[PDB]
Amino acid sequence: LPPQLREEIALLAVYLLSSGRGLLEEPADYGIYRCTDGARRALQLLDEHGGSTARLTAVRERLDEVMFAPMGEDRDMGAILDDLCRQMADALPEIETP
Amino acid sequence: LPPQLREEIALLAVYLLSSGRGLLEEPADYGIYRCTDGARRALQLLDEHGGSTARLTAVRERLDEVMFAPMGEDRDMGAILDDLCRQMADALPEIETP
Amino acid sequence: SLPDAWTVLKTRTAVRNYAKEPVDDALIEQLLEAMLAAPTASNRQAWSFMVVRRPAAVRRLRAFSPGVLGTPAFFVVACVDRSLTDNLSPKLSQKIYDTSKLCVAMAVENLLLAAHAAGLGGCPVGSFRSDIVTSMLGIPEHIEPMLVVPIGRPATALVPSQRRAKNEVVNYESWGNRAA
Amino acid sequence: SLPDAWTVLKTRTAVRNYAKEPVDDALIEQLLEAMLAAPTASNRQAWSFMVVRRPAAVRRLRAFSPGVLGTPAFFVVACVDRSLTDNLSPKLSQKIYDTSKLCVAMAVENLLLAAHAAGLGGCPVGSFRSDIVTSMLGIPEHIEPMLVVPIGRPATALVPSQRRAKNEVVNYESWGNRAA
Ligand SMILES: *Cc1cc2c(cc1C)nc1c(=O)[nH]c(=O)nc-1n2C[C@H](O)[C@H](O)[C@H](O)COP(=O)(O)O
Ligand SMILES: *Cc1cc2c(cc1C)nc1c(=O)[nH]c(=O)nc-1n2C[C@H](O)[C@H](O)[C@H](O)COP(=O)(O)O
Repeated sequence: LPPQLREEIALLAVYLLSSGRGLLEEPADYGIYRCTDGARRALQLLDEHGGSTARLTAVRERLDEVMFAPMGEDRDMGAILDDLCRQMADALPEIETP
Repeated sequence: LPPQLREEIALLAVYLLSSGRGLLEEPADYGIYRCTDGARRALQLLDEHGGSTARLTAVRERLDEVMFAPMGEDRDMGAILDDLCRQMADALPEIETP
Repeated sequence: SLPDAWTVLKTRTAVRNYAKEPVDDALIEQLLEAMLAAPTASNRQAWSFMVVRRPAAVRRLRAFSPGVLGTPAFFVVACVDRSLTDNLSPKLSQKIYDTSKLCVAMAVENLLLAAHAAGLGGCPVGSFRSDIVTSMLGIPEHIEPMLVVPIGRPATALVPSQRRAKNEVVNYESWGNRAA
Repeated sequence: SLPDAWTVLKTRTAVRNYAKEPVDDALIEQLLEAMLAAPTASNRQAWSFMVVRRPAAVRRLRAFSPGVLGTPAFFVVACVDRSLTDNLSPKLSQKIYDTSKLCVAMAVENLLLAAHAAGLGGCPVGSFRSDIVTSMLGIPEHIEPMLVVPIGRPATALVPSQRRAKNEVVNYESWGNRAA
């Protein structure tokens, strides 16, 4: 594995571990964004090394808008997550290994 | 990127997205294990391609015991997460890219 | 030799660590034949089941099932067939639709017992994204997925769970008589 | 000798004709111990069970259970304990309340398997008057009866049922592939 790639996975592991611990001292609607930000970082890892085809990018760009929006906005998190799950499901066959 | 590696990152993204949505219909102490299982899968991704040196493995093996333990056991999740964060912090300099 | 039933029934434990060694097709067919002998309401058999085992499909279904730990040999998905339960008023529909699921759970239990008697392991998982798997597997609209169960060979030794004493959950002839 | 599990799992049939010969207490306790090994969601064990066997109480419960045919040796009533499933919004309550019943059905299946391996018979019955038995047995309000199962020695020979072929209810890797 390339040294930069190796670091990126490990630093992703620290974020998930740190977020999990810091969920004991934060509100109840916070594991939603930690997982949403975790999915954002995994897909951001792909296109930084040339692994996003055409729709793996369109989800990371929509994940960006939801994550970087100003706080306090009344967003239906259930509806957008359902749509993103549907989009990402349609993109897996393009990268399927036989 | 190797085709198997490309799939593994994307399937990790689906898990975080699916867990985030399914956190709206599950108890309040469930984002703890989703992040702990997310950190388990990121480190499991490293040693499956030869990226775990000596302590990146000792955390994924301790993460396994906590995750695979029978449910209902009274475990101090704060103490073990603090220890794992401390161990993982000591292992980053070994893989630091200059 | 084939195990005596009473030792097997007590020993079954949820298995979440599975080994890479795959399960051959004849064993899968025999387990599926053993699991269809469950009771069904009025002999209606209002259920559907699916077997996923291709190495790519098992890992794609695993991602959309956050409650599943470890990568099993194959997946069995149990559903309730709603086509054979609608009649007259919606009250009767609810009455014959809950009972339909109560009988589907028994088939899953039979499957786990059969797959444990053979030296494998399994655990029912209910926390999964229903719509996504329905779209992925091509399941029609009148068939509703209920439970996703992985089956495979345990990777580590089995470890029992901790359960409340018999007195706490069982009463004789009246509520509160945990002695008779 | 104790039966091999695979022959026992296929042979279990619903028994509705029971003989007058009673079942001794040690066997009842052993069957109850075998039936508590079922899986439960998150190891919560949100269930309650009751054993009725006094000759008068079994016949009074039988009348209020029209779906029960024949007079068994004893009755086991399985309920879901709702005290340990309420939390936050009612949506989570429904989510953790359906799953609670899905695990209670498995215990009934285990009980029938254990009582068939011993030479007895049984059949789950869902058509019963819920409120009347709750009042008669003193069951509190937070405990909801689900299934009433009679257990006893079969009076006549066992006769299997007629079931749809494996192809009809099982598909491989896609909806419609009843071959692979
Ligand atoms: C699963 C189930 C079976 C029932 C139920 C309810 C449920 C949830 N209720 C029954 C009832 O009220 N009366 C009755 O006679 N049987 C009931 N059953 C069992 C079912 O009818 C039989 O088991 C089936 O029809 C015969 O199959 P078999 O192979 O066991 O003979
Ligand atoms: C009955 C049931 C058990 C489940 C379910 C759902 C139902 C309806 N869902 C589970 C899940 O999503 N994840 C998981 O790990 N287990 C699930 N289980 C089983 C249950 O958690 C275990 O079987 C139990 O906690 C341990 O008991 P054991 O004696 O078998 O080890």
